[PDB]
Amino acid sequence: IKTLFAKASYFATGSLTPNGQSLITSFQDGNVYVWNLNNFEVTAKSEVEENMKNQKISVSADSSRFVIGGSTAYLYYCDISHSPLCISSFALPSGSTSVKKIKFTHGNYLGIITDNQVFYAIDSSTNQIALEFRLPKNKGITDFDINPNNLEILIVSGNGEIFKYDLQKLFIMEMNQQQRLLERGIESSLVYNVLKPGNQNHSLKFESH
Amino acid sequence: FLDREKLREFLSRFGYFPEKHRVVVWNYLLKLPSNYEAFDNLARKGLHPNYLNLKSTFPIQSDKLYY
Amino acid sequence: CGQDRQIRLWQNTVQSKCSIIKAHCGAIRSMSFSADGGYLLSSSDDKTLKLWRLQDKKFMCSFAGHKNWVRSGVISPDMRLVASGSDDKTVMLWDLNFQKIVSKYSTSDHMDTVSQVLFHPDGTCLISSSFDHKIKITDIRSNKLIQHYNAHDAQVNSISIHPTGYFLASAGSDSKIKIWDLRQGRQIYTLYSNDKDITTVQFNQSGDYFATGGSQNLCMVWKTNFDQQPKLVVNNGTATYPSNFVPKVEEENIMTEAIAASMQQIYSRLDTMFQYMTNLENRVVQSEQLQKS
Repeated sequence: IKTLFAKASYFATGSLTPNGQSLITSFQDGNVYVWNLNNFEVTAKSEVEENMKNQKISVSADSSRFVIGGSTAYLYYCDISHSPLCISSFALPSGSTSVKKIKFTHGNYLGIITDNQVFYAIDSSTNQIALEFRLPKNKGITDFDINPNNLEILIVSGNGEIFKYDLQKLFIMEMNQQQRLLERGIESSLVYNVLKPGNQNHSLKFESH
Repeated sequence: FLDREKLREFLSRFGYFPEKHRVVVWNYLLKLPSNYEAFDNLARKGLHPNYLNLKSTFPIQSDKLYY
Repeated sequence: CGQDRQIRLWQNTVQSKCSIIKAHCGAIRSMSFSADGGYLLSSSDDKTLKLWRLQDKKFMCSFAGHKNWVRSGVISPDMRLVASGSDDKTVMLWDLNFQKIVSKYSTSDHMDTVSQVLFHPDGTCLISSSFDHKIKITDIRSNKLIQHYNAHDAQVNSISIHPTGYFLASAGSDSKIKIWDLRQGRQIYTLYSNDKDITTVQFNQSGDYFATGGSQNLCMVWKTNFDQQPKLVVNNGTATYPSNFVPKVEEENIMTEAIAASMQQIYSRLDTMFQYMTNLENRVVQSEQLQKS
């Protein structure tokens, strides 16, 4: 159908919307923009401060929401109900160094692989982490597969084990646990570590319609 | 060709004019008499001491142009 | 209608039994027939709306008020008038047995090859979009807009309207599909769509209907079971742009070339001034040579 391209900003990423349709792409610049995928039109444009190498854009099936990863230790989150589509950015739980892979699931959630090899499940309604995943020293955790209805999962670990799990079932441990602590009144923004929206100085803010 | 008004505009729109025509454009505009007799009687008398001499103050090294 | 240069008039319903009746020279766009249809209009490739008397020779009428095409050709009820889209991004309103233009809509804003033009049930308030992502609903003679029915960000759009005139079935070359409720002016919603680059939404002639055409290949047979202000911004808006344009435009053209060209003629004549010089003044040029020696 089309070959989207640029004169110089090099391309890092983009994706399509599985239960609707709109194409979002980005440059090394961190510039995240939306295409009229069928007219080769940039209808939405951004210029950003946070340049990111090897960034990827996670696109929701109903793309009201988008997420950006990359070589720097940041995560950016979009919400079309607000302007700019990318309204804010925030820094990551201590120890994150960069983000290798981010993918959306059915609820308001994304799987995350960082280059500290810790995997995370982030709840974008608040922009906080629900699940935290760790393995033994190298060995390790290398990649993931999330199957949305139950989040059936294929995990490949550097430890050689092929998993064998459903995130939907693992969430039980951070449904329970948290709900027991909710009887005491524990705050999710701390439990998850909500990542606070920051300055304009490192944002990927993006206007889009 | 000639007419101050035509020339005024011609010299503005074309811009300037070429050299082979200096005689007509100028002579018309400047009312020259083409008083060749008067001129020739200036041309031939002999040595003229005021300007023998020109390269000393205006050293353009052309022995035909200073002439 | 196809890249026929003719229209194939297939026999009734089923079983091939028909032939070729010549039209023009190329692709034919959507046809419509008058109520009674003594005439069968087709938007044949002479960029005209050809009237066609059931089956006949010659032509009955054929008129081209358009510059570059007929992208639709639809006859209105209780009206002499037909209207159509084109690639000149205008919409034409013509009386076909009169072969005259009653009115025109022009850039009513369209970008490229205009898609199907539809009508109010009474053959008024015509509907058009093109490659540009917007449907305009505009009336006849009183070629005024009621709203911008923003369309798909499609390579090209497409449309049919529910027979009651209530629903704009917005289709197009991309595979998102959406339905508009004209009684409200809202988009009802974007449909699930599920792989449908619908080229037509031609409706069942009465009632619950289709959205077909596209990549899915199979005819998408639907029985839709649902089926039983911004214009003031346009008001200058865009109203003065076309005149805001105009001054300066000719001044440039004239000052550029009309003048530069007419100023060529200065040397065309001055080139010979020497012809007089040699015969104007030359008696002096000449006398001097002797008088000098």
